[PDB]
Amino acid sequence: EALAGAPLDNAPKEYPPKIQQLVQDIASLTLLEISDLNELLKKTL
Amino acid sequence: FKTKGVLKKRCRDCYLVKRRGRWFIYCKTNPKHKQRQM
Amino acid sequence: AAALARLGLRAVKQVRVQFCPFEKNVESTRTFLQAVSSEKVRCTNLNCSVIADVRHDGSEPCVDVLFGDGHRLIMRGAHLTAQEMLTAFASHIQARG
Amino acid sequence: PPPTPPQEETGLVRLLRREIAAVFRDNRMIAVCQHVALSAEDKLLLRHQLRKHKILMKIFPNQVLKPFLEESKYQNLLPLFVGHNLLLVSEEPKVKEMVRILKGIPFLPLLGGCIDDTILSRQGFINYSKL
Amino acid sequence: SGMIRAIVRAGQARPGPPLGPILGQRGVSINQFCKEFNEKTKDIKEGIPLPTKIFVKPDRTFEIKIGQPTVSYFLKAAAGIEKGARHTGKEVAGLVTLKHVYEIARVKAQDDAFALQDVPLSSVVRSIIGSARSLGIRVVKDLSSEELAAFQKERALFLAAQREADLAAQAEAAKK
Amino acid sequence: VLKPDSEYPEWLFEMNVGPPKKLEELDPETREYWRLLRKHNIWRHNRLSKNRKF
Amino acid sequence: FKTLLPVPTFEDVAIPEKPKLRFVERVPLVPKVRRERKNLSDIRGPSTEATEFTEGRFAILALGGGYLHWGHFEMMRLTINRSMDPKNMFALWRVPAPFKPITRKGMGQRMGGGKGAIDHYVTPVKAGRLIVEMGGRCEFKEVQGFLDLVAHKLPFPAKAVSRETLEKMRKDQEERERNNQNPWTFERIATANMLGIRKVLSPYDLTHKGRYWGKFYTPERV
Amino acid sequence: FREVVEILDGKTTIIEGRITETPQESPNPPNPTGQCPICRWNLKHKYNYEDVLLLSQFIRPHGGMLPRRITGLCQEEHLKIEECVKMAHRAGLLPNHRPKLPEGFVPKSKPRLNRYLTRWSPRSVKPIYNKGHRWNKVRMPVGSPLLKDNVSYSGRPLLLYH
RNA sequence: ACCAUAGUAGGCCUAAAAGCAGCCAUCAAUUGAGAAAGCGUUAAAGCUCAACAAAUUCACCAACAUAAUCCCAAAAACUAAU
Ligand SMILES: [Mg+2]
Ligand SMILES: [Mg+2]
Ligand SMILES: [Mg+2]
Ligand SMILES: [Mg+2]
Ligand SMILES: [Zn+2]
Ligand SMILES: [Zn+2]
Repeated sequence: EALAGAPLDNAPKEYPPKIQQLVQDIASLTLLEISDLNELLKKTL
Repeated sequence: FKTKGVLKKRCRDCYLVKRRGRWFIYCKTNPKHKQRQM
Repeated sequence: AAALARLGLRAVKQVRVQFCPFEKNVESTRTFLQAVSSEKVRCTNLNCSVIADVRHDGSEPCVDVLFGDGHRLIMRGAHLTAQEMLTAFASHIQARG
Repeated sequence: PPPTPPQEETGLVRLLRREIAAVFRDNRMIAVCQHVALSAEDKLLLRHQLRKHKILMKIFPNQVLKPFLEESKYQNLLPLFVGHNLLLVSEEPKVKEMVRILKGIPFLPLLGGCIDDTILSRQGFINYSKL
Repeated sequence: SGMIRAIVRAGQARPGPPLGPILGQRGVSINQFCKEFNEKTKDIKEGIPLPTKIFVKPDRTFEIKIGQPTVSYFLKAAAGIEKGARHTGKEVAGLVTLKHVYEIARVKAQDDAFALQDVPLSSVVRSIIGSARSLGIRVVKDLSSEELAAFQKERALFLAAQREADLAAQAEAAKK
Repeated sequence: VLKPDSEYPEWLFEMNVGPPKKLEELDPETREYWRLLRKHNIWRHNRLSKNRKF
Repeated sequence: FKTLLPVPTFEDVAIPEKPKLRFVERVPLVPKVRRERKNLSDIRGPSTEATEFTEGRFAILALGGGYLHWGHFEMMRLTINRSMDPKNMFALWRVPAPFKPITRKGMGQRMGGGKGAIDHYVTPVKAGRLIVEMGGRCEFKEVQGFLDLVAHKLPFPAKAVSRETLEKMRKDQEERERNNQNPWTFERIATANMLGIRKVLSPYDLTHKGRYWGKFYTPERV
Repeated sequence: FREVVEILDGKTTIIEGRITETPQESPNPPNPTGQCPICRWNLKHKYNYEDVLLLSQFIRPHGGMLPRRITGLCQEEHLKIEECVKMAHRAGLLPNHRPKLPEGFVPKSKPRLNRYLTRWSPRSVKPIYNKGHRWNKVRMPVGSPLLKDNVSYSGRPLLLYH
């Protein structure tokens, strides 16, 4: 394995793909699952 | 100057230089350390 | 450091070294910065301001020296030797000051 | 020339290796700064102003630091360790006070470092402190 | 102008030697320095000689930073002996335990010397034990019940040694 | 104030008092050994440089 | 950063009482009443006695022959006593007190008339014989440093050697005389009477092997 | 090759480093197994003061010598080439490797006396007035003794003192 | 090149002995510094060495004037030399 590229803000345009895939996971779920997630996060965090 | 056959440094600021075909111990801080190889 | 200390650096106002530490030609400018940021230099005169600008995408190490003769010594040191930069800076500031 | 007469590892170098391994294993914030040749009194004052926040500063020779770093996962830190170096070790990082105490000195520059396996530059450190 | 290290008794402050010439060359008025020394050391009635740092400015003005008193006097007070041994290692100067050394470490942890360093009390106790090593005072791990017997025997041994030393000194003075 | 033995932690009793630690007694993997070796090297340099003519 | 190296510690060295050099007399307590001939064989040739270390570790090795009289003895004694540490070093003589009388004749006397009058005494020293042998818990650099002056002030050429230095030089000489390239050597020619060279040579050259010429010894001549 | 350029524009000094193209080593050396340049190119005991194309490769444009840590020669050959470069400079070869002085080239001096294989400096040797007799003769040294190991096709030794 | 902070004026005699007229111990802090290997003070102070951090060409000794009428063959570093 290796480390990251450690970019700067001069040309900051690349975001990690894990954030985008998490957003897609949230977007691909029905309202009941979103409510269940909200309940679990409120209980734990 | 002092003309000598064997030259040595009497202080850490002396420097040895070859000039005019001879060796010279030159000192700036203490000018009495000026030695010339005969 | 001794060469700068013996030269009487009271006649300088601002010295800034702008560089990117993550490049391959930064050893010389880092050595120059460490030489000018020594204690003998600092106690020679306290009216000077020394600044170390750190960038990431600048990629162009440089040094700017503004001193009270209204003079601006700019030095784009990307391949110069640290000793060469030190001696050039000393010989310019002592000649003009 | 004849083949290589390989050098033998000694207690001091093994101790340095295990020490650096402990450094990169235990603590979280590993900042890389340029060691400025400063006075003893001011250096000790900076040590006190760092220990008030419980952050330590350490120095390791490059001859033993470069090979370990290029073998480890922090090989991106190689350009930072060319000249004089200072490793700032902090458990439970709090970059705000570190930046506050660093701004008090103008010619002591923060080169970079890692905040829980996050290699960042000086601007990244400032952003993390402001966050 | 510079810095001067001066070891001065807590209850004593005189405008004389060795404090005389060292301040006279600097030009600082000795009467003032004695006044502030009395004002700052009148709160301690233990009467322990202490080292202090005098920072003389170029304008003939001076600053005082008071410090923890001397380790030698601390060990002498803890052990009960007026002067240290002449030949350290060949003779025993006194006897203390870890309790006195620990107390000295705690009272010295607040000095200007060990305040900047942030090592634990173990380094301070190591330093005090080394200072006692140079002093000649012997330290034991656990002799609380025997320390009274140790005191009653070492006092006799030390007085006998002092009498022998006085006789030898008198003989040397007569011969010289 | 005479404090009882239970108040004093272990780092008072574990430390040596009488004999200084020597070169062959210490662990070659311990920092104290290298400190003492540096001290002995300084002693060597002082002994060798006793003939300074400057 | 530099690598630490271990110190050779000297624990098996015991400094004896009176480590300083003993005073030597210009004339022995019993003076030689009979004048003797000045034999030069006590200088010519290599030394047979006092060629190895006894209890010390450093020595003054003589590369030539000569005479050591009271002036040289006092010079060496005073120099060693003043420049030697009495707590960590000790010194010893390897040459006896001056015992060979030397006869001198006053100015204005024509030749003949008999032997002169005994003026002073000397100790004959051959090449390869130790003069002062020292030991203790010290290194070789300092003893060499303050023994080179004594060696230089000595009449014959001399050096401040040690056990290791003496062994190194002897092995170097052996290696040189074993890997010598030219087939012709002084030993071979002298022993074989090549070219009838024994007419020019001396009977002692068969033992000297061309390395010793008079009182001078050249270690580079195989 | 690097160059330091200074620009003066209204009380402002700009010092910049410029990197130019540099010639590289030839592709096929006779002895690739040698680490050292001359004695991997098979020129050991072959060069002399006459050989200018080899002496001129590593010298400063002002006639100065180049550091061994940069060149790479073994120490004996570094010393030999230092002596050879001194000999050539004193003999009058390498005409373009002199500093350019517009002021001193107008006041001409005495014509440069032709010389070759000169060992010492021209301004440091005193003339020999006694010259010695047959048995004790003070010779004029010619050439450097470091060049005594060069190949001798004739077989006769090089007379270094005459 | 590179820098030098800490117990501490380590303990005795001496008007003073603060690394240094002298004697005994020669511990111990910071990753990194000897109760101090050389200068200096009446005593200090102060200037250098070795210790870390920065690099790492090689680095032990070896050089020494002279006479008298006028210096004394001239010359020559490579065409093949048992
Ligand atoms: Mg001689
Ligand atoms: Mg330590
Ligand atoms: Mg140093
Ligand atoms: Mg004369
Ligand atoms: Zn000098
Ligand atoms: Zn080579």
